Amino acid sequence: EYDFFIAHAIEDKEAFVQDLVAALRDLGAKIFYDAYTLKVGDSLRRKIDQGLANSKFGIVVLSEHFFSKQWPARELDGLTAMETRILPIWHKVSYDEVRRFSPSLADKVALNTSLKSVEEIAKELHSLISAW
Amino acid sequence: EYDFFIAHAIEDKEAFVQDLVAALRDLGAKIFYDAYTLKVGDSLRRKIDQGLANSKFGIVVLSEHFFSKQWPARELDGLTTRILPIWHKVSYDEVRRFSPSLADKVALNTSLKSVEEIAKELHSLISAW
Repeated sequence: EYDFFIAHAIEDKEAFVQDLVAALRDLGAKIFYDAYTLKVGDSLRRKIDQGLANSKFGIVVLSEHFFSKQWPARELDGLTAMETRILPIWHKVSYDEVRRFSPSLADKVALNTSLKSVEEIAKELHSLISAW
Repeated sequence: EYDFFIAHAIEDKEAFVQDLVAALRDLGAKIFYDAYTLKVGDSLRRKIDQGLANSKFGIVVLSEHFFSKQWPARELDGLTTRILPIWHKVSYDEVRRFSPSLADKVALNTSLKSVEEIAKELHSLISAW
C-alpha cells in the first residue's frame, strides 16, 4: 500500500506534478503517478476510487487544465466528501475560477502553490504519512 | 483624479482585468486600464509613475503573462504604499524564479479572495487616502 496517488491533468504532468513527485519521493514517500493522468473521457470518480484502493491518500492537482476537462459537477463536489483521504492542491487557479466549477471545492481549505513552495508542500504532505 | 489604474499584460485584459474593473466600478471607484496594457519595450517604472500622476493608486496584475514579458530584474525587485500587485494564477516557485523579493512580499492573491472581495478591499483604500 502506497502513501499517495496524484491525479492530474496531462498538461500539468511534466511541470508541477513531476516536481511534487520528485520532492515527495526524496522524503521517502511512496507515490503513484503515471497511471493517474486524467484525460478527456475518463471517469474521475473511478480513477479516485482506484487510487484510494491502493493508497492512503489522494492528491488532486486542481488547475485550469484539470477543470477544463469538464468533469461532472457531482464528481467534483464528491472530492470534498468525508469517509478525508482526498487532498486537493490549488495550482494557478483563482477562487472564482474554482467556484465556477464547484462552490464546495472552492470553500474546502486546501494546499495552494502560490502560498508555499513545492518543497514546503512535500513536507506537509509527508507529515500525513510519517511517524514523525 | 482617479482611484486606480490597472497595469496588465494583454492576455489578462479581457479576462481578470475586465472582472476587476467591472467589480470596482460597481462600488463607485474610478478606474482606467485601456492605456496601461504592458508590452516588452516598456519601462515598468515609467508606466507606473505615468499612471500614479493621474491616479491615487496603481494595480499590477502579477500573472504568468505579466512575467512572460521578460521584465528587468531590478524593476521587479523594486516593484513596490501606492503600488498594489495582485497575484493571479501563479505559483510561489514561479514568481520566485523572476524575483525572490517579489515572491516573499505580501500582496493580494486571487486564489484567496473572489474578485468582489478584492474589489471591496481595494475600495476601502480610497476612503483611507
